[PDB]
Amino acid sequence: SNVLIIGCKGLGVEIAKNVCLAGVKSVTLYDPQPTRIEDLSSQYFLTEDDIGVPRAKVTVSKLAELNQYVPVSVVDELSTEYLKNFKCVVVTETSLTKQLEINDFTHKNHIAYIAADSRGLFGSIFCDFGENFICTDTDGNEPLTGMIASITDDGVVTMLEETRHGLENGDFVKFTEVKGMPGLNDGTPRKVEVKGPYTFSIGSVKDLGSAGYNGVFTQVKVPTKISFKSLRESLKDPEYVYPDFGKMMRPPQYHIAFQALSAFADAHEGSLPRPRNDIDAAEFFEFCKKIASTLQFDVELDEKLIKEISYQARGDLVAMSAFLGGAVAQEVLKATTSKFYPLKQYFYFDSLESLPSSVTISEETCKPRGCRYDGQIAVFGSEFQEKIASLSTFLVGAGAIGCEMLKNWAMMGVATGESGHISVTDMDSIEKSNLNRQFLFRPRDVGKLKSECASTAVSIMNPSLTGKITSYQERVGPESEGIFGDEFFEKLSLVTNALDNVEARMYVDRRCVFFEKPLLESGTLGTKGNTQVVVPHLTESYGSSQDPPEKSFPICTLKNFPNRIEHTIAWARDLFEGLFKQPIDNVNMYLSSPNFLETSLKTSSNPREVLENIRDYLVTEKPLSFEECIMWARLQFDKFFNNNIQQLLFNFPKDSVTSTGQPFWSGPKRAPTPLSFDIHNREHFDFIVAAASLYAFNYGLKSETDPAIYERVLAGYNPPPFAPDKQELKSIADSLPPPSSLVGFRLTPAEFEKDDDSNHHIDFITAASNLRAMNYDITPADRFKTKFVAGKIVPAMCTSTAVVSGLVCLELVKLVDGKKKIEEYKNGFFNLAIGLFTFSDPIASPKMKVNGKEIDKIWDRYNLPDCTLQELIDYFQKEEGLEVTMLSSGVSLLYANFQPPKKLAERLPLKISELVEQITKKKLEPFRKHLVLEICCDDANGEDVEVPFICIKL
Amino acid sequence: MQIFVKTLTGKTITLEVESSDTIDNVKSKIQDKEGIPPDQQRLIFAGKQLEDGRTLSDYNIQKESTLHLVLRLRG
Ligand SMILES: *NC[C@H](*)CS(=O)(=O)NC[C@H]1O[C@@H](n2cnc3c(N)ncnc32)[C@H](O)[C@@H]1O
Ligand SMILES: [Ca+2]
Repeated sequence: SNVLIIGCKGLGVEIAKNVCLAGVKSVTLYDPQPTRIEDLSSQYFLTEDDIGVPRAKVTVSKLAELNQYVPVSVVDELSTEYLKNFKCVVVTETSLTKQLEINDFTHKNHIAYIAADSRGLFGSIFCDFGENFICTDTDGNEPLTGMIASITDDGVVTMLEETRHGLENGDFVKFTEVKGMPGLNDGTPRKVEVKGPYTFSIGSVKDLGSAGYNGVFTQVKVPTKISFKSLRESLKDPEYVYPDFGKMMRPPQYHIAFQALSAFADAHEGSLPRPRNDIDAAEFFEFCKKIASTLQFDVELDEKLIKEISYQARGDLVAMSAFLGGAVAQEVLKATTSKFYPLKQYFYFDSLESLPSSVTISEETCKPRGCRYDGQIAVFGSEFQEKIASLSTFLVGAGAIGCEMLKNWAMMGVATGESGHISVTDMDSIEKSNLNRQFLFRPRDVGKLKSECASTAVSIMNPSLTGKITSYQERVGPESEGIFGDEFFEKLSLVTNALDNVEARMYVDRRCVFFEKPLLESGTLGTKGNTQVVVPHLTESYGSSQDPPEKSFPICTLKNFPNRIEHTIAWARDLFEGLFKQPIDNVNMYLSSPNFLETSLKTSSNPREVLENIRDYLVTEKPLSFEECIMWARLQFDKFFNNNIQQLLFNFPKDSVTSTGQPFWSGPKRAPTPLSFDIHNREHFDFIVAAASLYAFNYGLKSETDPAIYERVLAGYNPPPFAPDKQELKSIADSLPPPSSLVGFRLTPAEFEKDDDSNHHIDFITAASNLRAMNYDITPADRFKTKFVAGKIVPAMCTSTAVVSGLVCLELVKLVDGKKKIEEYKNGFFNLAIGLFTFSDPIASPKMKVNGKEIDKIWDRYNLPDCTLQELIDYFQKEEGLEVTMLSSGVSLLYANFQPPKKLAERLPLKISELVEQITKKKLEPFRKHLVLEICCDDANGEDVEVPFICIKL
Repeated sequence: MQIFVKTLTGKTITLEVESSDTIDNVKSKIQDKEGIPPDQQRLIFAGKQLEDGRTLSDYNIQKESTLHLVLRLRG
């Protein structure tokens, strides 16, 4: 799976980042072009001190540091026959002529080819995997499955009761445990013909039996031959992939304009049209006319839209780069892994609605100034740049999405101005993970706070941010309202979620609605993602709609404070990998490559772990009998469910605090408690059995399931007690045995497999998951439920993260412009597995008539003082002509017009603050400035008239 | 007439509706087909999210039109 990437500007470096984090055999770069200041508009691996040097030479150091299993090299020349050393070739910043030559060669030699270009708010992608490409998975979705009630002799499969099969015409399915028809359960897939949401035909199978009953059907994913046409023979009648059916007439305009751009470049010594220039735009439009008359393209050319590409020809936006880079990286993954249905074949996208209107966009404003923001100014204008610099953001979360968002804000120069400032927050800390690579977070960064480490990396990217990023370590919720209070919001410009749970999104949404601050929202799920915007007094909020029940569970990175069992399941899988896979592969390649240490001194980003793995797994802790494997398992129990938790509590006592003083221990799930091994406890025993069996499988020793052996060995083994790097590495390395002792000794590595039930894999998963659940007081699960929930875990992908970050920034540039028309915002949705994109105008906030006045049900409100309940009732009766029938705070009912007068005479003359204190039995903290009350009222006709909420000031 | 509905998961749904059917009726038909409450369906057509109360003609939806059924993700 060898990859070549030509061009190392913003788009190319984004593609390389995502391809490295995702993981492939090798990665090769080619971009000898000297570095230019403007390149720093969207390229985050170039420093202002790297001007004049080739780009690949200076970015290879930072790209190889991403993934250690993916070596990154550079090439200074480029031959035609050299391209055969690559499974995929990606091309950016290249004329159309060299593109045609390269694509002719690749397509002729069956080599995947992906061209991509980012020009201002416009973007083009083209794919060509040869005329005989094979795709093993057309949609990426997990195979369907169902319970069969019966199967007629003609093939009419029926579902159990009212269970839906969800099959489409063309799907193939196999059957299992089908009474009546024995020959149907072998596994031969059979084509499906749907005839309803509960039945479907499969063809005359009466040779297998007169009928079938009580079965289980399961979908089979069939390969498919996709035949791609070379860039040359497809340039006349290209096949588009529409990102927005609302812009259905634009893909041809762009298909012509992206060629006219290369033509204009060829005709002016490689130079591109000047930003927002008119005569250059005229030459460009005439080039478009020429290329249209030559290709016989029967389309009316839009003059304004086309010239908008000449105006934005020198635009290099980081948002577009991130978007298209995630997309193209996922396409490269499709090309290498032969999974997921790629783009076929042309993809032309625009975010033209992002263009500003609150400022002047002329040639004098967009002119290059000679700085890093040039590539951006060319689109938005120096004036607008300052609005970006004078930004106050609140980023909630510093995960992968948060890091992408911070990188984008940094390249954009957000908050760099005099009044600008960034506020990041995320309670989680950076923890190791042998199956999760990250963009900014390095292995050495382990133990730090995500927010602070991200702030540091970002400052490295654009030093102009130093001192502009306050990085909190707080959880965002009701308790943290002392820090993120009125003063904190009254200064903010906008809020941006980078969350992984719906409760945090809802809380942040309610807060933003209260303080009338715009919100950006993004979410992912494997290869799928969504982007939503909330604009005060314009759109409805994130909480104004509900989503279907989640069918799968997404994991981005292991959590430090698990709360649901899926977290412990993922943790147990990572432990499985760390225990029965990576050390064993280290030992295997140690006895197979002669220069394993000489090269590991450089490649590995943590040689200490490599050396310790070799030591413990080959000599120091080498099992010679199954009983020794049981002792090993006992020690591992002590290490991963006793000692680690003790050290954790020693580093974070139950009464510790954070950088601001809040309780370090969240609240939802308290601090864990360690475990004391006791074989009579069956979770402990099951863990022992599974771990011993796997450790014996690693060394070929026979495992046993008879408890007698375990009792024998553990009756006389107790691991040691527990209580809370320059020369050491070399001494340990020299303390190893000579690799010349090669006796063909293979350490069988554990390849995780869930469908098997005799490999003790799900056993280990369930045992470790439930033990860690017990640690943090979580409801454990059983074998079956653990298997099921594990089958439904999806790891987030860097590509979807980059895509959502790009779209969110494209909406941010709208938010800072002050756009007040809903038609100009765009909520986005995408599934990269099928190259599907969609955008829709947000839903306007519902307006309502009260007293004959239009008011926003979500944003407008009543602002009153801390009056007495009677005063409030009288106000709403005389100033609003409303008979208040209900008044509530939080989930507590304060007043209702039907309650008995005894209960009311003690609550009418009380102030609303005092009323809330008495009803809640809990005094108001001193830092609360406002109270929120819902109310239900009736007009003069006794008819309930819905009304806004009340903000009592105190 | 007959419209199509493609989903994030890559599934197509053929629906037999008339020109003046309310958005609510199409959502209920999608429910009968797949079983998702209308209050959780997100239908998009030509850059516009179909709201309840309107009609297919109000959004200029013709024969063989292609709507998008989408949802929000939280991961
Ligand atoms: N599904 C996409 C991956 C999710 S992620 O990019 O890793 N972001 C999760 C990140 O945000 C933290 N999180 C969860 N809830 C939080 C609150 N209330 N406040 C601050 N951070 C919060 C998580 O710990 C992750 O770091
Ligand atoms: Ca000229």
